[PDB]
Amino acid sequence: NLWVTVYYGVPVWKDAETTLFCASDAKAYETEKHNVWATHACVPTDPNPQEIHLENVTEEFNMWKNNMVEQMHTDIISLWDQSLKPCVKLTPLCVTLQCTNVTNNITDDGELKNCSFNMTTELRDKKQKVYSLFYRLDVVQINSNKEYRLINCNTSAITQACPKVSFEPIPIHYCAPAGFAILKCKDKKFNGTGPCPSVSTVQCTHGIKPVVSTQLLLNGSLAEEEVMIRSENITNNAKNILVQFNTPVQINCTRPNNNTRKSIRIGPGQAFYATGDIIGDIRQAHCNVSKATWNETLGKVVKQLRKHFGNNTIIRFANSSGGDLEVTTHSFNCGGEFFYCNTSGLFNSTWISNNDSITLPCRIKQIINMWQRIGQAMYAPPIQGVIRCVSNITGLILTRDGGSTNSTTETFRPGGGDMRDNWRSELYKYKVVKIEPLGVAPTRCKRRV
Amino acid sequence: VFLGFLGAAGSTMGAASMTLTVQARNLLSGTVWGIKQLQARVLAVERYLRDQQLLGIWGCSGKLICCTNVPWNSSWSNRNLSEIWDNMTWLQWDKEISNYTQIIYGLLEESQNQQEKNEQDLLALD
Amino acid sequence: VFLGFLGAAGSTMGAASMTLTVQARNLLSGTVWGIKQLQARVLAVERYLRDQQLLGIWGCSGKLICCTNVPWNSSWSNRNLSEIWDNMTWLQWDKEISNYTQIIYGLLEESQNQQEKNEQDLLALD
Amino acid sequence: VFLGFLGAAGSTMGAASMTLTVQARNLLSGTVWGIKQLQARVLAVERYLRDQQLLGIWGCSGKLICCTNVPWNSSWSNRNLSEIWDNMTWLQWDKEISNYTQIIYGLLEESQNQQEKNEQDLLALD
Amino acid sequence: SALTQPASVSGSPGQSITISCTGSSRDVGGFDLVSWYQQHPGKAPKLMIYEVSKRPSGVSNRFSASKSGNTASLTISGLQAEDEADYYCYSYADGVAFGGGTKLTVLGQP
Ligand SMILES: *[C@@H]1O[C@H](CO)[C@@H](O[C@@H]2O[C@H](CO)[C@@H](O[C@@H]3O[C@H](CO)[C@@H](O)[C@H](O[C@H]4O[C@H](CO)[C@@H](O)[C@H](O)[C@@H]4O)[C@@H]3O)[C@H](O)[C@H]2NC(C)=O)[C@H](O)[C@H]1NC(C)=O
Ligand SMILES: *[C@@H]1O[C@H](CO)[C@@H](O[C@@H]2O[C@H](CO)[C@@H](O[C@@H]3O[C@H](CO)[C@@H](O)[C@H](O[C@H]4O[C@H](CO)[C@@H](O)[C@H](O)[C@@H]4O)[C@@H]3O)[C@H](O)[C@H]2NC(C)=O)[C@H](O)[C@H]1NC(C)=O
Ligand SMILES: *[C@@H]1O[C@H](CO)[C@@H](O[C@@H]2O[C@H](CO)[C@@H](O[C@@H]3O[C@H](CO)[C@@H](O)[C@H](O)[C@@H]3O)[C@H](O)[C@H]2NC(C)=O)[C@H](O)[C@H]1NC(C)=O
Ligand SMILES: *[C@@H]1O[C@H](CO)[C@@H](O[C@@H]2O[C@H](CO)[C@@H](O[C@@H]3O[C@H](CO)[C@@H](O)[C@H](O)[C@@H]3O)[C@H](O)[C@H]2NC(C)=O)[C@H](O)[C@H]1NC(C)=O
Ligand SMILES: *[C@@H]1O[C@H](CO)[C@@H](O[C@@H]2O[C@H](CO)[C@@H](O[C@@H]3O[C@H](CO)[C@@H](O)[C@H](O)[C@@H]3O)[C@H](O)[C@H]2NC(C)=O)[C@H](O)[C@H]1NC(C)=O
Ligand SMILES: *[C@@H]1O[C@H](CO)[C@@H](O[C@@H]2O[C@H](CO)[C@@H](O)[C@H](O)[C@H]2NC(C)=O)[C@H](O)[C@H]1NC(C)=O
Ligand SMILES: *[C@@H]1O[C@H](CO)[C@@H](O[C@@H]2O[C@H](CO)[C@@H](O)[C@H](O)[C@H]2NC(C)=O)[C@H](O)[C@H]1NC(C)=O
Ligand SMILES: *[C@@H]1O[C@H](CO)[C@@H](O[C@@H]2O[C@H](CO)[C@@H](O)[C@H](O)[C@H]2NC(C)=O)[C@H](O)[C@H]1NC(C)=O
Ligand SMILES: *[C@@H]1O[C@H](CO)[C@@H](O)[C@H](O)[C@H]1NC(C)=O
Ligand SMILES: *[C@@H]1O[C@H](CO)[C@@H](O)[C@H](O)[C@H]1NC(C)=O
Ligand SMILES: *[C@@H]1O[C@H](CO)[C@@H](O)[C@H](O)[C@H]1NC(C)=O
Ligand SMILES: *[C@@H]1O[C@H](CO)[C@@H](O)[C@H](O)[C@H]1NC(C)=O
Ligand SMILES: *[C@@H]1O[C@H](CO)[C@@H](O)[C@H](O)[C@H]1NC(C)=O
Ligand SMILES: *[C@@H]1O[C@H](CO)[C@@H](O)[C@H](O)[C@H]1NC(C)=O
Ligand SMILES: *[C@@H]1O[C@H](CO)[C@@H](O)[C@H](O)[C@H]1NC(C)=O
Ligand SMILES: *[C@@H]1O[C@H](CO)[C@@H](O)[C@H](O)[C@H]1NC(C)=O
Ligand SMILES: *[C@@H]1O[C@H](CO)[C@@H](O)[C@H](O)[C@H]1NC(C)=O
Ligand SMILES: *[C@@H]1O[C@H](CO)[C@@H](O)[C@H](O)[C@H]1NC(C)=O
Ligand SMILES: *[C@@H]1O[C@H](CO)[C@@H](O)[C@H](O)[C@H]1NC(C)=O
Ligand SMILES: *[C@@H]1O[C@H](CO)[C@@H](O)[C@H](O)[C@H]1NC(C)=O
Ligand SMILES: *[C@@H]1O[C@H](CO)[C@@H](O)[C@H](O)[C@H]1NC(C)=O
Ligand SMILES: *[C@@H]1O[C@H](CO)[C@@H](O)[C@H](O)[C@H]1NC(C)=O
Ligand SMILES: *[C@@H]1O[C@H](CO)[C@@H](O)[C@H](O)[C@H]1NC(C)=O
Repeated sequence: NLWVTVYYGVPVWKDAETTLFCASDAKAYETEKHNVWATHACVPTDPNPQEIHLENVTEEFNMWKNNMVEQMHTDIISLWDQSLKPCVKLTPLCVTLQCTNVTNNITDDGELKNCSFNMTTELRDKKQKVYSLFYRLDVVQINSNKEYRLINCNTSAITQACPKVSFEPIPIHYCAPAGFAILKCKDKKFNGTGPCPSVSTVQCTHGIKPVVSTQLLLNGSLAEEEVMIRSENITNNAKNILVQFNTPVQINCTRPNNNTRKSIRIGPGQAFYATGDIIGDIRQAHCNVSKATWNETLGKVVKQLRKHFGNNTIIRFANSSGGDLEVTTHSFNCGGEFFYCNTSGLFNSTWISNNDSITLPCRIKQIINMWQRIGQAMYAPPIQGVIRCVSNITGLILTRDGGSTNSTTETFRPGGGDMRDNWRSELYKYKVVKIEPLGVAPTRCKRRV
Repeated sequence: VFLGFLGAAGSTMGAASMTLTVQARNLLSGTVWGIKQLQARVLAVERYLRDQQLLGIWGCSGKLICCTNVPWNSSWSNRNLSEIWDNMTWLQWDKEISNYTQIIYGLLEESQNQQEKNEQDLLALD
Repeated sequence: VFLGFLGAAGSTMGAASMTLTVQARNLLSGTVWGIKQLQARVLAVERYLRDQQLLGIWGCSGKLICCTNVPWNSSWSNRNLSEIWDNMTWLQWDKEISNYTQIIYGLLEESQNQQEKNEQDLLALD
Repeated sequence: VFLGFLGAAGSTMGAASMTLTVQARNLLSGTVWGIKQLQARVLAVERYLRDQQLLGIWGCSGKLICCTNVPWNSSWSNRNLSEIWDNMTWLQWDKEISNYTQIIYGLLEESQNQQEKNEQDLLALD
Repeated sequence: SALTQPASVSGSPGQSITISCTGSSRDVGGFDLVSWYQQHPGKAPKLMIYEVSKRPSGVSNRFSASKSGNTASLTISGLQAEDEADYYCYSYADGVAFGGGTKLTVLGQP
């Protein structure tokens, strides 16, 4: 006769979700720099990334229903506020600003407002007449010369990110607790959302930099020997096409002007770091990209993008339609200060059948409200000296638009304002499962009495 | 063989019985944003105790191997021993038995420990 | 019987001896004001192991049933079996024995394990 | 003897073999600045369950005593019984043998429970 | 419009009629996002049908519809005098394309 036998420790898991803790590296732990934004007390990473490969295994991965990006996104947001609460508050900052244009000649565009305003000094009785150099995107004229005020100083309480911390994305390993295991789908050609032949049980996710770049993803994992385009629903034109590049595209961004710090005291012992006089020549920010590589990179995408739409169709790249400045342009932070680059010269081509660099006009913006947390706006202090920062473009957040009149041609546009798409470009090959070691099976075994 | 955690997950059930020791030890793994690990490692200890309590309430009281007097009912996907222990894996096994696992626990803990321990208690009554 | 948690509380000790299974499975239950659910399940994982440790340190190592070699001192309400196992219930039982249970816990582990389990070793090393 | 927790610390291993029931009972102990006690009582139970899991995955499944079939390798401080159980204490013992405990545990679990438990299963399968 | 509708459907109360939304292979056959609106003459359109057959709460349940391959259809049960309005079909043909519309008449001339 057959008797049921209990087996403990069996290799059995089920798709589930849980609170994934972190794991940071100890090689850069000496670089606390007074609690860098992301990692302060993150547990030290495992010295050995012990990953186990599995055979005769299949798992129905789904990068668009993945519960890890939801946990990572709310983690980054909650971790962001806890880095701003101990910083300085700039509620007394926005008074009527007598902003005049900086010392320049004709053919400026603006973009540099020399604002002078009364500021409460340490002593409540005395006041201080101090000036600063704000950007056009930070001030708006309220309505003698013109008077301005901070743009987000209605609506929201502006808060200055205290500059002791930094913004450089440090790799984060989202690790699962005991009883949970993260499965790394090591397959090459896999747009997520399907079965995975090669599933690897890894300790946890690889080093993931919490970068905020929207379109033109930066500091991202390269594709698998071929540009990987991932969409929740190809037919759904709105679905953001996540184009994972296989070869890193160089990009050189530069804050060309030499600005100084002011640290204007508004407290007792609270200092609004303001932009002093810009020493040197007055230029505007830009981001360079090798035209030889970018042309070749986009072409490699069209060859892959033509697979999902007819045998041969006309793929067109046009600059963003409209919206907030963080979607129409390429919003990202490299050297602690945020600047937005319009990138109209990056999506310009039109593909039918088959030395220089592009310079992108960039606009700098200090009063920031990322994640659209209305009522909570951040002020980014200036950075002394020029800001040169070279990153690797490894992604593209494209959106499709078409009247679909017989589907003769197709136009692809950039976008991806939501920051979950920045995480799905790294959290697509991972998923967490809870181990179910309790198992029953029939066997001729039978205990005694 | 020691193929690491979940080493032989895809292997045959007969061969997957020789790797239960690596996954039995890894089931325990030895402010703000620190609440994640503190609420996770309190979930890990509470989860492992749930399986250990079940392993105790049943007639096992033992690690990685247990045999009970509950006869295998034909309604629970009646097959043969060779058709299961070598043609299937632990992954495929529960996927078809995920109907009675809650009630299989029932008759295996009620009719066994409330009976064979009471029968053992009255056997030593003399 | 499956009469839920504490189903046979008022039942006599003889009848309530067969419902220990349901009262053992439910002893584990599988911001501000959200600390209530956290600090409670930390108290449950620790309270459950408070008994599981004593149940292991004693000469039982088993579940729901245990017999030892410590003779019952008549000072602890010397009565007959039917006077207790059929006349009394568990609530009235400990209420009259909750005087000396601290010394019964010590004799169950000191005089049993450090004597018999140690005698078990000399039975194997001889 | 009951000399309190760690009472027989400096005593010989032969005499400290009877106080094991003591140093086990005291292994579980029944806002701001109050996070300390919660984190500590979570770490305590996690460490205790880690040790209990290590003990269970061995051929012991019980406390205060254990035996197995793994032979004492002659490289691991080849001495005599009185030369260890009467010439040293547990402190000097683990100090001089704070080399091989990990591999000893690994062998104890692998070579025994992945072999002797399946051996019992196959000898009861007949 | 990319959707082909009958011009107008007339009828009498108490009876039942059917209005069809005949389209290509990319609007009704390619997707299951067929929808129907109710626009009273001079008022704003109101939705009564929005899935192959799933409808919202504010709509006479009598109104039901389905999808037959490359042809859609909406049937009207229990015709009443309040239904004297037009109805437009809506499906996702890789975009938003509406139907030509059909003016409904009950207890009245065509
Ligand atoms: C805090 O300050 C910011 C910046 O001033 C403010 O956001 C702006 O608010 C104004 C309204 O106060 C918005 O103005 C509108 O913009 C649109 C698009 O350009 C225009 O079409 C609007 O023009 C008219 O449109 C209609 C014409 O019939 C009518 O509604 C009316 O006549 C309008 O005048 C109008 O100019 C502006 O787009 C935003 N955007 C910016 C620049 O941030 C924010 O609302 C303030 N928060 C408060 C008041 O709490
Ligand atoms: C992708 O990864 C790259 C990795 O290099 C990353 O670029 C670097 O980011 C850091 C941090 O923002 C940049 O560091 C600063 O850069 C400026 C200009 O080069 C320096 O002046 C800074 O040095 C100091 O001196 C300043 C003047 O006194 C101080 O204000 C400041 O506090 C410092 O003491 C500092 O090095 C760095 O330049 C870039 N680039 C490179 C090549 O390192 C990039 O941002 C990542 N991209 C994304 C989207 O995350
Ligand atoms: C924006 O406007 C402000 C205010 O006018 C400019 O700052 C001021 O610039 C003048 C020179 O044009 C400074 O004057 C000189 O200061 C030195 C200080 O040691 C003094 O020795 C000289 O005799 C002379 O007074 C002035 O101090 C400075 N700041 C203030 C508070 O007035 C600012 O330069 C303008 N922006 C740019 C980029 O030019
Ligand atoms: C996407 O590409 C188009 C390319 O046409 C960009 O359009 C151009 O944008 C500039 C800046 O807004 C316009 O310049 C201004 O136009 C007005 C009106 O003619 C003029 O008075 C100003 O002096 C200035 O020249 C320009 O006209 C407009 N179109 C043309 C003809 O180039 C568009 O801005 C790009 N979008 C993004 C998001 O980058
Ligand atoms: C994106 O979403 C669309 C809409 O749900 C998905 O469309 C569906 O695609 C499948 C094929 O992958 C179609 O299945 C086939 O349909 C024909 C006609 O009915 C039938 O004869 C075949 O046997 C088969 O069932 C399905 O019909 C179609 N949806 C509808 C409502 O027509 C599309 O697949 C999604 N794309 C991705 C990448 O997930
Ligand atoms: C700081 O406060 C003083 C208060 O008097 C402001 O001074 C007046 O400013 C207006 C506008 O420029 C002039 O018309 C008046 O003549 C000024 N009065 C005096 C007595 O100087 C001053 O402008 C404020 N500064 C800023 C930029 O906020
Ligand atoms: C991004 O930069 C491009 C640079 O070409 C801008 O487009 C041009 O803007 C100038 C502004 O005077 C116009 O004269 C040109 O006709 C525009 N088009 C071309 C083809 O050069 C574009 O507007 C910028 N986008 C922004 C600022 O959002
Ligand atoms: C930005 O400009 C300042 C000012 O020129 C540079 O710092 C020094 O400033 C003093 C006082 O004016 C000069 O005597 C030094 O020669 C300056 N040093 C240099 C190297 O310019 C500052 O270094 C500049 N920052 C950058 C990144 O160019
Ligand atoms: C001065 O300020 C106005 C208003 O912001 C702006 O239009 C103009 O370009 C600025 N510069 C010059 C040179 O007038
Ligand atoms: C790619 O992603 C789409 C998302 O809808 C999914 O339908 C498809 O099956 C995926 N393909 C693979 C290789 O899994
Ligand atoms: C960026 O600068 C480096 C160093 O000069 C150069 O090697 C690289 O090609 C540049 N990238 C671009 C986009 O021009
Ligand atoms: C872009 O580069 C690719 C690769 O060299 C080439 O095939 C393609 O024709 C180029 N496109 C244009 C417009 O020059
Ligand atoms: C974008 O393409 C147009 C031609 O279609 C060109 O005139 C324009 O200069 C390009 N963008 C940039 C920023 O060079
Ligand atoms: C591109 O630059 C980023 C900067 O953080 C770096 O992480 C990445 O590894 C670089 N690309 C490659 C392929 O090395
Ligand atoms: C796949 O099956 C083979 C059968 O011999 C087994 O050895 C292997 O371990 C299986 N895959 C895994 C890693 O479970
Ligand atoms: C076996 O299955 C039958 C039908 O579902 C059921 O009546 C019977 O109680 C089952 N026996 C066991 C051992 O559970
Ligand atoms: C068990 O099987 C029945 C059909 O016999 C089914 O209705 C029920 O949903 C199943 N329960 C599961 C799969 O948990
Ligand atoms: C209480 O006593 C009544 C009468 O003897 C009996 O029917 C009932 O089952 C008892 N309840 C319990 C909990 O023992
Ligand atoms: C039995 O009771 C007597 C009187 O209280 C006491 O002296 C003695 O120690 C007890 N024996 C045991 C086994 O506890
Ligand atoms: C313990 O026993 C003594 C003597 O019988 C009695 O006086 C006392 O009340 C008891 N304590 C209890 C029952 O808690
Ligand atoms: C020290 O040794 C004596 C015997 O020589 C023993 O009685 C005593 O308990 C030992 N101390 C400790 C702490 O064990
Ligand atoms: C005994 O020690 C030797 C090294 O001296 C080692 O090679 C061997 O495997 C050990 N044997 C056991 C039983 O661990
Ligand atoms: C084990 O012994 C070797 C040889 O003496 C030594 O090198 C090593 O450090 C020891 N490991 C310990 C004490 O953990």
